[PDB]
Amino acid sequence: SSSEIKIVRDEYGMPHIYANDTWHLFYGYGYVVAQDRLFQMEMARRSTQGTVAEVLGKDFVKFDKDIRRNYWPDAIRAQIAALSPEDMSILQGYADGMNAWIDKVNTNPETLLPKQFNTFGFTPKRWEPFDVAMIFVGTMANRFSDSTSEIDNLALLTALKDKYGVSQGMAVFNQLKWLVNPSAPTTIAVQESNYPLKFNQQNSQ
Amino acid sequence: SNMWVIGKSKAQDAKAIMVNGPQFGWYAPAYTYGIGLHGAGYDVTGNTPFAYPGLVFGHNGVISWGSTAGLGDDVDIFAERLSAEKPGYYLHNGKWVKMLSREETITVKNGQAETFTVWRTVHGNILQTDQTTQTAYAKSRAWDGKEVASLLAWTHQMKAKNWQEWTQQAAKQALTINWYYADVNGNIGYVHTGAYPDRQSGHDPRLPVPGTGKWDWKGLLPFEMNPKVYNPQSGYIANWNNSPQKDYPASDLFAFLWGGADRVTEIDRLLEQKPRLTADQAWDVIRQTSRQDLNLRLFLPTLQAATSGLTQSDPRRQLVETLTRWDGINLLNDDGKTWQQPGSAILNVWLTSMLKRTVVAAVPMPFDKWYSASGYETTQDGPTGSLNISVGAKILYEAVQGDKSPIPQAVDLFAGKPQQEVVLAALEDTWETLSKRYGNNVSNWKTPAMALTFRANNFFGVPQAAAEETRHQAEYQNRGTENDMIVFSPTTSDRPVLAWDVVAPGQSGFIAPDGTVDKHYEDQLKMYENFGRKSLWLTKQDVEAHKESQEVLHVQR
Ligand SMILES: [Ca+2]
Repeated sequence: SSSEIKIVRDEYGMPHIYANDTWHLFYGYGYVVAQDRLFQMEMARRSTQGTVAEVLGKDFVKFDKDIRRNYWPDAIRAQIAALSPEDMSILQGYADGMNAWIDKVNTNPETLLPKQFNTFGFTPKRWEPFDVAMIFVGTMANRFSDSTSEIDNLALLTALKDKYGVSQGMAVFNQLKWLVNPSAPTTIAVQESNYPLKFNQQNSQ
Repeated sequence: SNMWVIGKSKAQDAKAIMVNGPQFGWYAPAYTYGIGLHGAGYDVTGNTPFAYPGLVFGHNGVISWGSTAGLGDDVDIFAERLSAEKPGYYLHNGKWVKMLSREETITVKNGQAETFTVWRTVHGNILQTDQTTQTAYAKSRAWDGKEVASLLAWTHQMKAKNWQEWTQQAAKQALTINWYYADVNGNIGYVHTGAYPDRQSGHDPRLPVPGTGKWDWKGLLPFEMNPKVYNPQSGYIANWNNSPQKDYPASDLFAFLWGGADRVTEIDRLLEQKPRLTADQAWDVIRQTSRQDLNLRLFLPTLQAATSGLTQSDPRRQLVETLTRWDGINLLNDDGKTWQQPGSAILNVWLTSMLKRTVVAAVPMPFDKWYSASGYETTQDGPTGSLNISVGAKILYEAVQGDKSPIPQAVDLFAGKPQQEVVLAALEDTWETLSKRYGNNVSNWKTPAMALTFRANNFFGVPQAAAEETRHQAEYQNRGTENDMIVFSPTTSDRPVLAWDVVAPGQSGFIAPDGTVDKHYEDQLKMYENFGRKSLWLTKQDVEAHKESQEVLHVQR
């Protein structure tokens, strides 16, 4: 039946969700997550949105500001607003499923509230698709796809130029932070293919 | 993060074998979450970080997938032109343009709230401003605006049944991430996914560019340009955050380099060792690489050459002989706290001295400390992530290779002295440092082993559990936070696919109000420690046969 969600856990407690439409499937997923990792997910949400100080104090004010300064929330919301009903169902279903369990938790905290909530002095609130999306954006996009030191690289290059002179300073920079190194082991063998682009390595800008 | 995919031509007793070791550091509760989805077009099993809708590690009975960080350059910094007369504006294409801004308030428990402003231009959020030069730096990410599409691509890819359907989704993932594929017929594949900018001519991607217009990106490069391979002649695909392809450039981050010295070689050595590998042999590569000192291979030849003419009683020579007799694999002594051989300590002390004498000496402060690390840095809880050859060591390797290095040595790191002289001097420092701590008899040196800790604070440094929930393992292992293996078309089984993973400490992080820990709070911890694994179930028959519990819901959307 269209409204049925069957959840089965194996010998290690790993859940398997059975459902007939997108929203129900992800609802099942969100529900088991709320059962297994509610405190971890709540803290990850605060981590990815910069709302840790609200529950942990002044030690995390700089952290929260740093997180907010590194993204543009309205832009993420706009991406969500442009999704098709089918894609939206993934995010909506997921959030709705976690809410069903969170609601149960807040109704019978005496037995269902994870101890950490009591330890850290606060209770869990509901989630929205934006929150689900931000778990991914803040922990995959910002941790594994936002690496750069260009400003400091420029400072290094300036310092090198001051110590060794213009042309030599540029050459040393190329020795310490080369653009490409042809002896680097490559996952794809050279016989298969090579990258066709050649890049400037003289700060021509 | 590492991965090795073995195709039809290199697999023994199977058509394909995929082994993934994503490295995110170690936490309690588990960094990843186990999940199976069946319905609405999906039929999958595996585990994924933070329980994202899309499984980053898993299979659907037809194909299997995994990932490792790409480390490509998809972020450039634009130097915006400001004006003291027009605050909140910047010069772009001949006009003073208005910056977007938003106010944010940080509520603080037991404290006073703080509000500040976040500024943004056509090139991205402003990172810092320099009123002196009246410059504001904006961070431009090639994936900006495709964050949600990337999450969705990682979800829809789970439904793919072949290379064509899978790459269609790979082309929609915009973050710099290496994606891997294997299937029931023995095919294997790789795609260095992500959006990369199509830059103007002369744009040096390691340094900022002016934001006034002329240096704006032309757009994004097409998917055809993303490095990729399907069924390579080698019969395998290996990666440990190394270069995807010849001539492909890495991230501009100073600490990241793809050069002659790379840890992925350790994987290659093991895969090329024998003509074919069985699933057990493929899994065993985790154990070996997790215990392999990464510097021995790189500097032992140099050390041997330098000590070639010394006498038997010379301590410099004795330290190298110790290294020569070792394969670089670290093993704990029966005390469970020290390593059997002192090689890693010898290399750490030697390498630290060498860097101080070469790379560090050639770089002006305070940038010199960017190249002083030996790669053995840790905490008392052990390393926070994987171990790698340090950036200083990679540069030093190019210098010790001499003419064999394709990198012109603009400055001689040995400053006109014979390399042997500097190598011997570092060895003299090494002997003095270690002999002072352990005595003169090397054979009795019990050097401390690095340990591993499942931390209660998540990678951001934010508590995700109570401190007391921290868990410790005696043996540090340079391996995936989780390890998963998928084996297609096994000849030793009638099943079309076999899969296993390990999610430590356990599937559940739940603790009841009275302190009662969930039944699956720590049942994968020992399994993790000794390289064990548990079966991942996919089919209804297997799931029902291994069923521990069930709950059926009827929900009205
Ligand atoms: Ca760049």
